Amino acid sequence: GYLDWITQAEDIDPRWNRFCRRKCRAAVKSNVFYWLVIF
Amino acid sequence: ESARREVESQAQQQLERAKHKPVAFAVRTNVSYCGVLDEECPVQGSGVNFEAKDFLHIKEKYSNDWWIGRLVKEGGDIAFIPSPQRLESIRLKQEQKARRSGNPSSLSDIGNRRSPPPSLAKQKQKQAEHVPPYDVVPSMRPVVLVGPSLKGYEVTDMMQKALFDFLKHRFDGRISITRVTADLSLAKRSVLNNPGKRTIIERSSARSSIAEVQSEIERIFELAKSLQLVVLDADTINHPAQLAKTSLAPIIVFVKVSSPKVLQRLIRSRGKSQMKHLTVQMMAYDKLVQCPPESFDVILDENQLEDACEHLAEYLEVYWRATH
Repeated sequence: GYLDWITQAEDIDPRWNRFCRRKCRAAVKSNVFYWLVIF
Repeated sequence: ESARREVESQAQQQLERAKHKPVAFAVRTNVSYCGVLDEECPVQGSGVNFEAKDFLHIKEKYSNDWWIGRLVKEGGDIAFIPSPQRLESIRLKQEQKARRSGNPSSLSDIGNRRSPPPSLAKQKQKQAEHVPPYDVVPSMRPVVLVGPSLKGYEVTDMMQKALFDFLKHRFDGRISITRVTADLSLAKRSVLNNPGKRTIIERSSARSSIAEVQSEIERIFELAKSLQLVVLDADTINHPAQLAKTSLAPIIVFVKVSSPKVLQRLIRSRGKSQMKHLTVQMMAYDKLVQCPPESFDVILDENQLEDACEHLAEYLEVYWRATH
């Protein structure tokens, strides 16, 4: 819970990469991706 | 006596017509004085006994003895707060209740040495410090971020980066986050009549940063005046002790990481920019964990970003709800 917390700080603009990472990171923790991979 | 009846409701009508009166300023109290024991007040009844470290928002100017202010608890109402002088005058009465208030002991010695209370037994003396019972505080308590290590380091700057980001989105339209790069350690409520008023003095303080240290104090003061949440995240705050005696008296948020072993692998994964001062992070937490728990205003020991965010957000709205 701490390595990703500081990683969440990297996702914030102080590049398109951080916007790319931010969208994909929340995509995994969506409660729909989990059921999709289960299916 | 019909004179008291008219003046009793004179304040009642004046303070009821406009229930949207702007908050002129706020004050803090730290004296255990009971406002109900002394049956003396503009409106007779049972006055509010606001205890130590309770903020009173004085929004009206009645006279030089009692002032109208509101407290910072939920469901606050319109109350009265006597002047600090008045409190100094009435604090002197507290020692008057005893048999003697000066030097002469009453140990079976009456009628031989009267010893009336001289100027040394009054409030004229004790002027070397003469700490006032009331202290100036901003409209709302500022929030600053400390821990889990010294500020300016990789992780500590990283932990606040995600935390401050959440506040502006959740509290949009009510918050203002500012960054000040100037020192704040040397800031006391009474050090001089006019610290660094003139920069052409060419003395021990003219060339120092005190010429701009006082300027930012009003900047925080004016930020609170505009009725919005203020955030202070300077590089000069690393412990709540030094800021516990200034005029600001802010809110200290704690992000303790529980065992010191966690911090280690948190910084070890960063890169070669960290082990150049890897060891001082332990004493950075060690010199910060020894502080008594009651000094901190909130605790965030949760290991998840989301849970700690909702833990802090719930406290701020209660402060927001109370002061409205």
